[PDB]
Amino acid sequence: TVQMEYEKDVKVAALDGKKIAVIGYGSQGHAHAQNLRDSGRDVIIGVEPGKSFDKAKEDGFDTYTVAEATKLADVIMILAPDEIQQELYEAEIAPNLEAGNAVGFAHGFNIHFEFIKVPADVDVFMCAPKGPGHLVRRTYEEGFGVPALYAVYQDATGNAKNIAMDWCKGVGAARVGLLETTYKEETEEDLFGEQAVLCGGLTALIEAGFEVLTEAGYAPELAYFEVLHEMKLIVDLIYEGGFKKMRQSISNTAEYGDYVSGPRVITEQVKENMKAVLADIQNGKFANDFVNDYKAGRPKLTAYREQAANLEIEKVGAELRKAMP
Amino acid sequence: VQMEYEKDVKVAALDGKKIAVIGYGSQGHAHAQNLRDSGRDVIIGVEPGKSFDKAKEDGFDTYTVAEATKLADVIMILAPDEIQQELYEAEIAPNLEAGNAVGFAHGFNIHFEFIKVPADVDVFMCAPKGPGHLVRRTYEEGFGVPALYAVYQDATGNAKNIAMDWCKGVGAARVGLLETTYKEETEEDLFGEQAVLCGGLTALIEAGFEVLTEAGYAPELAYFEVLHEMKLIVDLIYEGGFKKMRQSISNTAEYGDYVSGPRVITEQVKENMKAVLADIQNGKFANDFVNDYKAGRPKLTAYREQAANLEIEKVGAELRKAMPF
Repeated sequence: TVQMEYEKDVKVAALDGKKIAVIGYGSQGHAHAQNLRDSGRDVIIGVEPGKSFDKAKEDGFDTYTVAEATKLADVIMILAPDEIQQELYEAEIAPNLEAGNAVGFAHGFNIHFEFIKVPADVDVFMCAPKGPGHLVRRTYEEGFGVPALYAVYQDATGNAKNIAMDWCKGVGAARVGLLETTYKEETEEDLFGEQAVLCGGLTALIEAGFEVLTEAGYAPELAYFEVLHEMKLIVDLIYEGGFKKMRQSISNTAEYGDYVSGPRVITEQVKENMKAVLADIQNGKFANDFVNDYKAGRPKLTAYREQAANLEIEKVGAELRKAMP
Repeated sequence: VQMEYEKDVKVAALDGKKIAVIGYGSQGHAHAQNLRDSGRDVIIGVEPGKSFDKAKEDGFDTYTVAEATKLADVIMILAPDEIQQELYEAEIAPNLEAGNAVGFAHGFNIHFEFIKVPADVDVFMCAPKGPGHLVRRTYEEGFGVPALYAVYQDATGNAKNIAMDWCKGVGAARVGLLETTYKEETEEDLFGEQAVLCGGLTALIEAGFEVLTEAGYAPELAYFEVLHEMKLIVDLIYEGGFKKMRQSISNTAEYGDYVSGPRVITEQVKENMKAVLADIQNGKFANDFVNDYKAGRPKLTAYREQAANLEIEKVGAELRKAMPF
């Protein structure tokens, strides 16, 4: 069991008096740093020279290099892409850590799969808002926020959980709901969800439907609406009220078709396919494949991206979206 | 096929026409209210009284289905697919006159020939791609929902102009119209909802949820990873296709999408979809749906009760209760 937690469950204001460095100033970094400052926390930014550096000083943040920001900080939150974190950590963060420091991530990939090992006299925590940077910043400004997972990988000080929860509170997530997890569970469920369902499964399902229709001789423009455009309405309904609300709102013909045909398409064998996807997440195979592709100059990602640029549903879709305000 | 707009509606074919909307659910109310706002002469045909009264309250001349038809030049049937044949035979057909026009928002009954309209009467379709609530709402905002239009039989020579002018009257021509046939609209619409939008999607999500919970992961967290976070992804696809979605997610998620999507949705799944399409084309699904209705909805009953006991539905309801927005 696990109960959702809120501001009243943040027992200790553990970020009190802490010097906070956010590493990276992309959308994610910006949202965290800005939210914490508005909450009333001492935030500085650690990023390599460039546009983000300049914008960081434009926004009024004491901006330093990654190495120096880590030197100054009690709490260091690393918000950079997974594939560059190991290099960045080893070269700029690790030599500038001190005992009793705390290092945070928003996703557990590098820590869980042990591409990064933080010294054992240093806390490692996680606050993982379930939203993109701009939504994390915006909802905070509007007065609430985006819900989040929190976790602790290693607790050297005894303060790590309180730091994680206070970070969550500081970025607005505690205003709407928190769920405690582990680094292992967050990492494996997050990878599995996006691969089997949210991104991989979904786009593949859409593409397969589009192919069946267009290959059967139906017009691609019309197929676009029937497998893609109208999905927003459906998912918005599920988001708000689950399968129940969605199926109430659609016609009984559609509802009946849902019940009857859903299981013909997504079968036991498909569920087995998902189990194989989960297995390669648990055993480290996917993680190694991704890092290896990155190290090799992204050749698989390159081929995937150029292929996806040439999909008929993507060309037709671009034209149709152009033709609609 | 090219997208068409208000400028492509040559003739205001609904000019001087007495219009009856049959049915006053969300669909009926949306069409009727939009057309009245567009200045059309609209009456309502519906049984007493829990729809009849709401119609009268809204200020419509409201009659029985039989009497509304008798008065009307154009009759739009906006009742559940499964009850249209009975309603048409008993109340509508006896009150048609040559040169009348009968419309539908979905081609189910006409295409599968559960209903046969006399050869001196036009049969047209305007099929907005959204629920009634949405069709009315967007209209009030000075916007609209895109629509398909089609003609099944054209006795007067005016059927296409009638269909397009209906589309225009309900606000659809403000955003975009696509011409189709009754056959392609019916078959593509049934296939999309069954294989992808509703059936495929809910089954995909449920399978993901099962895999996670059966592997020992917490269901609260599984809810977010296969359902809650899907809205963000689909909003991105709605706005900019697979391309925009995959630009916006992490490179880790994007790579996982490309690699695991095809592992889950395979050639065999595509074959499963082809079987779904076939049972739509050959009329087997249509007969199954109507036969379930005639038998007192026993399959729908069992399906609905099973769906109410889904763990993802119970957990999701409790989680959505714990979250405001």
